[PDB]
Amino acid sequence: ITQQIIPVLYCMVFIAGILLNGVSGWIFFYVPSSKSFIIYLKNIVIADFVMSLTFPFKILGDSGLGPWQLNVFVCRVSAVLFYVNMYVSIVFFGLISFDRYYKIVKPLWTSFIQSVSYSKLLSVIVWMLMLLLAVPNIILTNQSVREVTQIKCIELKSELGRKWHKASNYIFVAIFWIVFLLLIVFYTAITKKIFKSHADLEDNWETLNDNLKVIEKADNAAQVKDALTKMRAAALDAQKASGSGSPEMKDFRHGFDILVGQIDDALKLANEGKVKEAQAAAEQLKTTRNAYIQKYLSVKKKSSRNIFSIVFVFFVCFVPYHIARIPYTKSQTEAHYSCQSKEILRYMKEFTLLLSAANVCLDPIIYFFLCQPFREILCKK
Amino acid sequence: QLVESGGGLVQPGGSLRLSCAASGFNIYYSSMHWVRQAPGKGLEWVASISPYSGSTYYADSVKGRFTISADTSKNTAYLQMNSLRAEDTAVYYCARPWYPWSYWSGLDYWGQGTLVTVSSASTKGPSVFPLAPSSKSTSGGTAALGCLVKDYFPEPVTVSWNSGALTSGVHTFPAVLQSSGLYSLSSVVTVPSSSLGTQTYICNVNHKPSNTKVDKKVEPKS
Amino acid sequence: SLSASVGDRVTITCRASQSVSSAVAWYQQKPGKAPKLLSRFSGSRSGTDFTLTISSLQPEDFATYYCQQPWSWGSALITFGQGTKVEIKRTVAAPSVFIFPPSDSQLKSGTASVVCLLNNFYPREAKVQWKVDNALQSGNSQESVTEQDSKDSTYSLSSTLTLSKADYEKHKVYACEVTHQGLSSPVTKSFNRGEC
Repeated sequence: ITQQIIPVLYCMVFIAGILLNGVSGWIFFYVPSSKSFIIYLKNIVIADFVMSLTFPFKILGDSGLGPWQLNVFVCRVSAVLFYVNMYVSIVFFGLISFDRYYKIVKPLWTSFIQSVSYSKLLSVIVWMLMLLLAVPNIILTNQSVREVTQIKCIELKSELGRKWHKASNYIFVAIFWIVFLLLIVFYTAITKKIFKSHADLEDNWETLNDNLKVIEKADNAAQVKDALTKMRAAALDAQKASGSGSPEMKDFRHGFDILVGQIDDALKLANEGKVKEAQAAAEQLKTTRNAYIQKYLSVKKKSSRNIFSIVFVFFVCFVPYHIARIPYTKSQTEAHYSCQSKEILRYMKEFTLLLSAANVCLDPIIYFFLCQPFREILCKK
Repeated sequence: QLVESGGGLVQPGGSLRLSCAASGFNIYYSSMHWVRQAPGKGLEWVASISPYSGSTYYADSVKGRFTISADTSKNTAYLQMNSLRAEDTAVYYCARPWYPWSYWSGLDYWGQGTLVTVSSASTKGPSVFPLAPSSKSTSGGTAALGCLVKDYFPEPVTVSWNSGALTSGVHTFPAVLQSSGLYSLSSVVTVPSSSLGTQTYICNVNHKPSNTKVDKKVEPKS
Repeated sequence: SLSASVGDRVTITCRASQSVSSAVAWYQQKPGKAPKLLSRFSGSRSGTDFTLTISSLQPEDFATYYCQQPWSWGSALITFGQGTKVEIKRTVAAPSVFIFPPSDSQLKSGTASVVCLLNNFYPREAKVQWKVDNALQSGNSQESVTEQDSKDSTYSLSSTLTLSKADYEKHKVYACEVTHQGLSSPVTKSFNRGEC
């Protein structure tokens, strides 16, 4: 059932996905936004678009609909063009991860372009290094200097020149196992830092609420004075700590000067001895906290769904396929395994390749979440 | 009670200090706010100061460009505007909440408000053209005519009819700031058609800033 | 902007996403004066909406009402609403439309203003369109509307079409079309250049 299942299951799923993934991913190609901050997303857009454009020939080939010439064209061109785009898409995910790590965890790294990294230079260099410097086999795949191999069948292994593709397809995996492991350090360091920032904010607001309660229960000038001093210290500490968090909380540095304002006023109303009126001023801060957490819980949702969006897609699209490939090559080397297990594992490999190519349809999630200009364009569309 | 002063015509990029003098209380144990209302627009909060503690808040649109300070010796809150833009034209009201923290009430006490016009146009003149009626416009025995006062600066201008003798049916539209930076309005009166040949219609346009008086006769051109 | 006659109960609604207590201040700015902070006036809330109810109108309550949207008090940040204008209800009256050609004095100045006057109409919502040689105009007309009158409470609008003298003389016919809720069909008051 090896010859019939692949047209039945893999081909059907791929044909279902081609009509939707490219249609959903071609929207971001306009990019009437950004200049030197988002361009990594646009590079992923173009790589994904080329992926989906090259997809249809795969179903044309593996389903037996195309002739031997179509199979040869698929082997020589479509497979390589899809692979190079997928393995540059993973690299560009890793580069977005690098930007996210560098711009939130430590202040400066410096580069030839911009403060975080040379976005334009890296974007120009990575695609050039991937297209031909990583897979020279584009014109060097002129069959095995001979066609007419199993007629329409066995129209893939036909390649001359020691078939260096085997060397080129291992490294394509190997660099991924760097990028993936990179995401084990870029992200994870970006979760510890974010969690520390949120814990610092929560502790500051805890002590702020405690001192506000002390003010509401206070009796003379000394208690109000001490509580407002502690609350001002907490407000300043929270203002400083919020700057070390995610960039999706910029207004947090812009509203605290109001909070730390009214405490100061209340402070002047406690120092001067007017404790009985000072309390009233601190009562206004009770409306500050209610007006703050109502946004805080609204933005910690936004950050967590953003900072964990990419690590979601990368861990659902590309990682499962690279896990599944290891037994495939291992049992290619170890022929002692059963051939039925070989067939089932081939089915698993092609299904995981479909899952990885589903990053084309899953990338609109990243476009909608991580890009505020994309949100504005979608709203105004 | 609060009284504002210092508003007037300033060129774009200039600086102006509006002084809000407070009467009946001392500004030290208070908070003074400025709310600007653009001509024909809603209220917009500009700046706030609490002289007791010295805390100062600004709107996000005016942060840095403006600077509010207070002086309890003269009992006055001074808003100094620097790098004034064309959109800064508005009536500035000096508001003050009941308590310095206001408890919950809001800006209880308001000043009289003073106008700030940021336009580079020089004091120009009223050019009163006549808008004559016609027989085709007659319906119900009434036909309308009027005067157009165009390309004058600054506001305001007073338009009367027959030196105030004709007051019924007179509509004087609000002046609109054209794309040229100069103001223009129209004063139109609807009068009986049979009264055209017996009543003489003249529009009197008085522009005090330019000190110009123009008396223009309006008659259907025969 | 809304309309309600004397003695009618009115409800002005302000939109804000805050869910804190209803500490929303309502300002009644009568035209041409400083706003006034606000027993007929009563506060209410309905979800995200803050409502000011006037149980029984009075002649001095026809003013513009601004809320101070919630989160308007960590001591300061006073975001007023766009304002609701309460008008008088006076029975729809169709506009009286006239067209005034530019005078020869203005034509000697290098410009031409064609003034379309909509007189004594209600409600305020009227649409004015300029047609030059049956071709629609846009961006070259300024509309000025008077406040509601004191005696009969009717409005008045003036749409002035400002054109260059060369542009004025390039064309022949000039029409102002008026569409109003009180008019069964839009009325086009027009004149031909050079025809007295």
